[PDB]
Amino acid sequence: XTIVALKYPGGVVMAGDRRSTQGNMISGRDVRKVYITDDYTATGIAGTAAVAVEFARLYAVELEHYEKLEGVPLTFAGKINRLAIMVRGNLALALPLLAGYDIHASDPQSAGRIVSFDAAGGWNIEEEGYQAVGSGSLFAKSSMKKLYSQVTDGDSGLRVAVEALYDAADDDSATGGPDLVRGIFPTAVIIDADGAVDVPESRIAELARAIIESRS
Amino acid sequence: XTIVALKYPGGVVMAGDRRSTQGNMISGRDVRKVYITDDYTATGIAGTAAVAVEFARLYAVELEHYEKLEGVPLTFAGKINRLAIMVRGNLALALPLLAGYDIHASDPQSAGRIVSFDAAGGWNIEEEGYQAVGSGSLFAKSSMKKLYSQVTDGDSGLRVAVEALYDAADDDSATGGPDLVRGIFPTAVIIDADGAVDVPESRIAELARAIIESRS
Amino acid sequence: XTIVALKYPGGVVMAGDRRSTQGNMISGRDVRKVYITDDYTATGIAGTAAVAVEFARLYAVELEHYEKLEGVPLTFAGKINRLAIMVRGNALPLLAGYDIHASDPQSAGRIVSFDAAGGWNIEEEGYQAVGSGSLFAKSSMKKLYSQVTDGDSGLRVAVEALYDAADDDSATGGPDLVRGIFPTAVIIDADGAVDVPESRIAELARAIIESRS
Amino acid sequence: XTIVALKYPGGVVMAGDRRSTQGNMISGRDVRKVYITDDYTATGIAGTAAVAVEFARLYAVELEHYEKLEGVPLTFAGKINRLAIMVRGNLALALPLLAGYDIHASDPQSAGRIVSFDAAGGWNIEEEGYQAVGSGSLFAKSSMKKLYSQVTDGDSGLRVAVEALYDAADDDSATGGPDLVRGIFPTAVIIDADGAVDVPESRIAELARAIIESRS
Amino acid sequence: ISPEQAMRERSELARKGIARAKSVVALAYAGGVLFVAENPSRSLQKISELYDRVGFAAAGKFNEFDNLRRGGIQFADTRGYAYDRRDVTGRQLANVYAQTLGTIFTEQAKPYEVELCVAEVAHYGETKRPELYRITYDGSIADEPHFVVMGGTTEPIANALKESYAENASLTDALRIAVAALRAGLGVASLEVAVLDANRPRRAFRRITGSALQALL
Amino acid sequence: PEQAMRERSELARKGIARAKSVVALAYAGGVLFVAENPSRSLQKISELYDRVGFAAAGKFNEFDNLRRGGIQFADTRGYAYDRRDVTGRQLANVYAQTLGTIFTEQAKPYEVELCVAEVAHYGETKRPELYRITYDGSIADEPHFVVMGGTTEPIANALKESYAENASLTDALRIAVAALRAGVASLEVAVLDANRPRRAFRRITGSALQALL
Amino acid sequence: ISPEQAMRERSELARKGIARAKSVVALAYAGGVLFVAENPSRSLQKISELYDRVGFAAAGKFNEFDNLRRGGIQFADTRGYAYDRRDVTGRQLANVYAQTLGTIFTEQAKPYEVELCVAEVAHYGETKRPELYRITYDGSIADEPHFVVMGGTTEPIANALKESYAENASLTDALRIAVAALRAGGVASLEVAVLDANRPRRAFRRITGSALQALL
Amino acid sequence: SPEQAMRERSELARKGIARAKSVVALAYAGGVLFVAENPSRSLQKISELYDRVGFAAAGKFNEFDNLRRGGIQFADTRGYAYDRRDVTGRQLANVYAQTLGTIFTEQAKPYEVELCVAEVAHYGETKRPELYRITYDGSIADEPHFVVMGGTTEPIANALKESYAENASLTDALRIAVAALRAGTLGVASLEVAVLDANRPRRAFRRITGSALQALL
Amino acid sequence: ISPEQAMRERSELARKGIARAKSVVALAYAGGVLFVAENPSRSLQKISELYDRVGFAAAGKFNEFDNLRRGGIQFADTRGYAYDRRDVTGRQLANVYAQTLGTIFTEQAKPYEVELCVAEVAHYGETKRPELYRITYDGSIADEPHFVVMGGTTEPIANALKESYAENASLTDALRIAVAALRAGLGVASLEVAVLDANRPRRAFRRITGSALQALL
Repeated sequence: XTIVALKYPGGVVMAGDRRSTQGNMISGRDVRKVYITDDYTATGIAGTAAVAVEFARLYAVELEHYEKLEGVPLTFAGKINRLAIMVRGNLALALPLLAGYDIHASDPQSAGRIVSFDAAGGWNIEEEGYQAVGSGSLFAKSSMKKLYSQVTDGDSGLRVAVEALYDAADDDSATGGPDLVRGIFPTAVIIDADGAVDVPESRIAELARAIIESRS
Repeated sequence: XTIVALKYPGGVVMAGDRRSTQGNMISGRDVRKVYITDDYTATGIAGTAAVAVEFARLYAVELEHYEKLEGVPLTFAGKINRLAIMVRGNLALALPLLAGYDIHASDPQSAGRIVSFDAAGGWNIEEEGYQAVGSGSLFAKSSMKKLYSQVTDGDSGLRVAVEALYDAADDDSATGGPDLVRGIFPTAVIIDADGAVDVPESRIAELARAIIESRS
Repeated sequence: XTIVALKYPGGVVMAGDRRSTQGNMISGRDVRKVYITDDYTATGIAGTAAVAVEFARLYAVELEHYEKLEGVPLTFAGKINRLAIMVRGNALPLLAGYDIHASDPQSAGRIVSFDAAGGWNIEEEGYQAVGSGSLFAKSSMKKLYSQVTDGDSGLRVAVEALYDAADDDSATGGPDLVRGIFPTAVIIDADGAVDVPESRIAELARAIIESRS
Repeated sequence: XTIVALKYPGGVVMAGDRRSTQGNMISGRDVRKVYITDDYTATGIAGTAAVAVEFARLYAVELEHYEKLEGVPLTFAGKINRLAIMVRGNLALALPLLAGYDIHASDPQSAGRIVSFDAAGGWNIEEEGYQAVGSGSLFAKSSMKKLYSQVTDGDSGLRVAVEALYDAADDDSATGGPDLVRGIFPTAVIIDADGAVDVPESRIAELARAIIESRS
Repeated sequence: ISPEQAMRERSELARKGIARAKSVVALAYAGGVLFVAENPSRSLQKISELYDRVGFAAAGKFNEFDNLRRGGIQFADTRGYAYDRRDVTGRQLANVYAQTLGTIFTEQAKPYEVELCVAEVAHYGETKRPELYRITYDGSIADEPHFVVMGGTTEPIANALKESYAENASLTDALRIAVAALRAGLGVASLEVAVLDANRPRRAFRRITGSALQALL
Repeated sequence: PEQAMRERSELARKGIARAKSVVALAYAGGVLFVAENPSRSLQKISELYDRVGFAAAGKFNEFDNLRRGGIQFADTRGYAYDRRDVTGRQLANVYAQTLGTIFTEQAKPYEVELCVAEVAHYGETKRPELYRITYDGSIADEPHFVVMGGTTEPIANALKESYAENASLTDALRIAVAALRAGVASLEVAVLDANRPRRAFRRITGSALQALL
Repeated sequence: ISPEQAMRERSELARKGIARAKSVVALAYAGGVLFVAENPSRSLQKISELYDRVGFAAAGKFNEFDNLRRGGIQFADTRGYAYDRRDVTGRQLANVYAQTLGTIFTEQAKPYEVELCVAEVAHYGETKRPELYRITYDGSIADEPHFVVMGGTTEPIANALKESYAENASLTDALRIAVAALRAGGVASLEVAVLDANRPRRAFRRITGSALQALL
Repeated sequence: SPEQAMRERSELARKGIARAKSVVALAYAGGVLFVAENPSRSLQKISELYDRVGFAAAGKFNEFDNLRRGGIQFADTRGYAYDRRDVTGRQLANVYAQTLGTIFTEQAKPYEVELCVAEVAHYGETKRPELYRITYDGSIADEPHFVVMGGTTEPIANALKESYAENASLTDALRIAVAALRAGTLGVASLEVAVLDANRPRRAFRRITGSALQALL
Repeated sequence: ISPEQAMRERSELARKGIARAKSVVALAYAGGVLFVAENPSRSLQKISELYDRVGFAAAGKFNEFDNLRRGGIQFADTRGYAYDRRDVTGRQLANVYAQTLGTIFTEQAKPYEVELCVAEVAHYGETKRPELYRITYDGSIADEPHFVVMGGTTEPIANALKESYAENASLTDALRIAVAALRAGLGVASLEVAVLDANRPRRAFRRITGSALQALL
């Protein structure tokens, strides 16, 4: 599977594929791996439906718990710190990709954030614009390397994310491509100054259709 | 052994075979693997008589325990959650398949629910219409794939479930087919807006005998 | 990865490369491994971004905790002792510091390293390096150290040692002129620890490259 | 690395080399391995700088701890006992060589004491006049065996200790010889009725230069 | 002293501490529940979110009710995670507070000088009448259908609401009817106001502060 | 030591006397519970186990805690042994031990009076059992009716005369409503219906309740 | 045992101990918060840093408030490490002191003879009015907007300030208004410090010796 | 009564201290000097704590020796975990204040002791000697010149206020102290004397006994 | 609960139990220390060896002082094994007894009705004056240079010794001076006699019983 994340000016986009495999067998075609965790954050795990949703739920509970107790949300650095503590506690497996928007950053155009976790459970704030996790991550990253220059706003960012997932599926059998027969497409979350929103499936469908028609 | 579950317009059906083996030896011909756990749920485990009954008993106790303590049943999400906690706690082995009907869902026609558990204890709400667990699961699923379009109500649903179990037995020696000599047939539960009910053996005998005559 | 540290008259300088790898793959290009831990100390770890920052953060919290509780900072020997306790309780850090309480200010710079078993070592030879490019960096500093006469020439030798580490070790990252990414550095003297500006590191790097072509 | 200790009429001398190695690589050239632990004792460890100093520090704290609590130092036998307890507690690695002067012994000319520890953590009072520990210990002891008859006082005792370390370094690559280019020489402690004192580097350098001149 | 007495000494100890503190009013309106409290402080809050449709308000000694506020949030979050989010209800939380206050009143040296209000509005798109509970220092729980008044001199404020209370009154109307009653027995500088807005999709608690509150007063 | 017991008992009696009244009586189809309850959400009558019921008078927070504790006990026992192990005696016995311990080990005794009732299993003929457990842990086996809370004597005497054994649902309800006075917005009603296949506890609310009054 | 009585006697014991101790004043000025206390001692401090923008001042029995000063530092460091440095606020620390003093007042044999002030200034480059909290022996917490007076005879010092207080007083002006106000109830008898809002991270700064004379 | 229990406990302690022999600690040129009325050879009221830190006490032996040992354990543990410079008189005095305060408030009997912790400068440094006295209740006082503990303190304290000279020699300081004591024969046999000698490279504590003590008398 | 009151009543309970018991005397002589006690029992001992140069003697309730006796041997044997045999001294044991008795008096329900004497002589071939320590029911420790008297009516026995005692007396002379002092407030049948003989190589404790005792008496 593959989860992608990219920063655009004023925002961040995170996209995940829908497949789950058991060896060579397709066990899921509808897996949702990307979830909004708070008004300004989303997590994506390149694992099973359960691991992705359970991790996101516990993280979302922890963020809101702090907010109700203290009256104010954690700063972005604090959100990363709670996530890292949660990840290291589960290790002592698939690692999360956090996408967020720092509402307290000085420059709103570059307030988008992408945070990844290495095998040992260490965090890294990505400074190169995009990142990807999972079995098709290298294919997705190498695709974004060539297409990132086109990312000038949120829409073009969503388009590129979809095309990176498409490239991951085109070279990694463990990542699912857009399924036109069943109407199943990658899921995505967009986060900007107005918050984290689920991207409508109809919007991802048209982007996938345009990518296909273009390569045809 | 095999357990199959499928959604039909208005509800859900879950059926299980009756065999238990010890290596190549048949150790059971009468194993009941599917049990009603509350007014709107049933569980099935592709394991021994004891594992299937004991799990169902503990789960049913937990659901009724909540209802007496709080005055109202858990929501469907809450039921799945309690089940997942119980499954993850037992992995500290065969995996359960839950069949349920969400009485608060807005569309009653699609209120049927199927939830599976993977090797790591992770839950999965099935969205493709059916699912199967156990040694003959792939044969059952591949059979349901070709027959699912014939499912329009509880009866054609039940029939497809019996035929999937027959196909599982036809290709997996660990799954038991209908035994005409002893009068032993797969068990089944059907759940709709009026609740969960055990399907009479006579309706299953009639379906099994007909699948048999038709392939002759 | 490589971290270097060297003493210069009245000071110490510590610098670190920016790469991280996963086997043969480049996983990072902007990893910050050297952090100021209190007004007079800096730590450097030849590991991932997380290990370097988390270790520094915990150590910084411990030094400031003592200061607030007791009203005065730990002596330098005490700072090393707390660091050793932290390392033994837990890849190996390089500590660079300035002992504000030492007799001779010109020599007050300190470099402390840790071996595989978690044992501390005060370095009295002038420089030290840790990481996969450390032998290349040390052999480079061995030949260049006589050129260190101040803060700036120290920084140039530290940058050239890292350059040599990258030239011979694929796991240490050289100056990236395409992306404008350069090793980071901290300089510590009597006035305290300060982050060296990227512009100054970039200039030294271009001159090292110019001199070699 | 090598630590040597020898008894001379009136006291004892302990000396240690300055090298540390990480495999075949020289990692240290100024390692101090011998430390005064109280007014009448010194410990030496054939290990890293940290092991040598950390051990000496903990042992010195323990001896002074007793003196402040009870008002009088432990007897020599009690010092060895505390040392043994500390060694056995760390083994459940490199072993301590203890040099001391028993100020309560009846014959002051033979009041010097040398105590070693075997692999199992057992103490041994050395009665043959000298002892050595470390990777060059056999070369040092065989050298001392031939030179020991020359020990008539503190100075000749110190010369023999330095020459034993020279011989260890000549045959063992892990023990460091006198380094004339850097001005680094073995450290040494001398203990007699007036207490333990660090031997000045200048005296060791003259003895080392006389040994080098003599072999040339 | 005697046991009948002890319990009396405690009631007073508690009733006096509550009478000494500022007042709080909680009332049902058209869009949900409205909380209004006399609070000069900008940081020490008397009104708070507990869970998605459930709110909290208290009067008395801060350190004591904030400890209960925290305890309630801990209970609600744990329950919602172990069961489902719908398990958390006003009545449920109002019973937990009753058990907790009751235990304090009996087993701890000093009863809590607090009076608590737990309110619940309907889930989005549902029609259920707002529920208001009053939990007192001894663990007594009262189900009030229209309003709850806590702290200070309660009797004159309650009567002034009776005269000016209208069911299904707009936000602006409900606020004025509430501010008037508190006054009977005050602007943006000395008031804490919040609503449990039934029209919010999940989280009903909303604070009405600054210019937006002025624009309503 | 004697004074303490007297004082505590007195304190307990008072709170119970201050609370609303509850009546539990044996009828033809099982057991009937009727309580004065203005609340729509704070219940005084509950189901415990399949054939066992619970009714209480006194301080809500205290008896609800006991209700919950009884369900926990019953569910644990039935799972560890069989569903048939759970009986009224068992629950009353457990309530007796619990109230007795509270009366002896806590600062204040529970201001409650409990009634545990049991009907026969489906298709069996066993006379209904009714148990009264008081604040001190005293347990009384009552064969016909139990009256708890408020002023018990006039309600108990009103029942003693008008009590007919084997009375029907409608008749038993009226005899009970008529003895408490001595409507639907001022009442909570439920039965342990012996004709129920497994779970005997059934609440009689709203429109269905007005009919039988 | 009488709750009303015990509670009054414990209150008196505490009040009397606080009345017997020297006085402390904390006030808001232009550059932050200013703390001034009557303290003849050179080593036993009544004013202290807690966290970056948060300060501490107490009056009463030293051993008791120093224990609380240490406990507050322990709490703050633990919180900031587990969340983010911004989680540590004056509100939070005052709340923790209230819970702690309240518990002492109930469970320990003797209540604490202390009165505490926790102050907080804005983060660097931010505009937020200084916050001052008074925590009393019983756990009562009071939010004061201008000044806090603790220890000794508070009324004449409090009344002297009510009249002489200027909202945005400068350092020199604020100091004199505070020193004057204490006298109503120099360098060798004063402990002075500020929470300087213009400092990048650590706001706490002690004003001692020659620098303090220059302001008096 | 909470107020009465505290006064009694204070009295019980004050009486036990008043009943015991006296101790004097004073600042001189070469450091700090401790002089105590001590007939016993083996039971000591004065002791080394750490490198520049000393201890002296008056009261019930078993109680102050227990504190002397605890102070040594604390100091050795601190110096090992941090650095030898972390151990200061201020730190040790603070620890004794917490310890005595906890005993006084929470034990069935307070400690009948008074403690003095002194500290001199490190070798080659110029810092004025510090003297701290900790009382039975955890009260700590910073005295700049002298400390007097045990027995009848007033006549010994007044005698020093008069005879005290700063930067006095060893011989002079001793006589001023012995005189002060005598007020409340006092030869070598009946005296326990020691100094925290600031001229010592590491361990400042030095006992002045026998023939050497006779000379300075 | 008055601390004054409690502490005085406990002191009395203890002093009375000790006054009711038989008497013991411990005194310094030429060859070491001599212990003489009034003891009709042949098996219940009041005098005992603790360690090599250290002895024990007690007066009061048997079960209480034997518990201490056993405990002291326990402490001594553990210390000597963990350090060296020379670490064990009378001062150390007296001290340990002082902490133990002090804790009992402070902490237990009834204080110990005992009075203990710990004595120590010099090691073989050394010249050190014998040390004698008195440890009382409350944890008070006293360093006595000549003799210790415990149990019963102490004053007439103590006064009889002040007059008769003479330093460096022989065994025979010291015994008679002690037996005489015990008669002021008795032969082989009613006595327990033992010495801490400084001329013994390691174990100084020696019991003088039967025919050998009649000879010196």
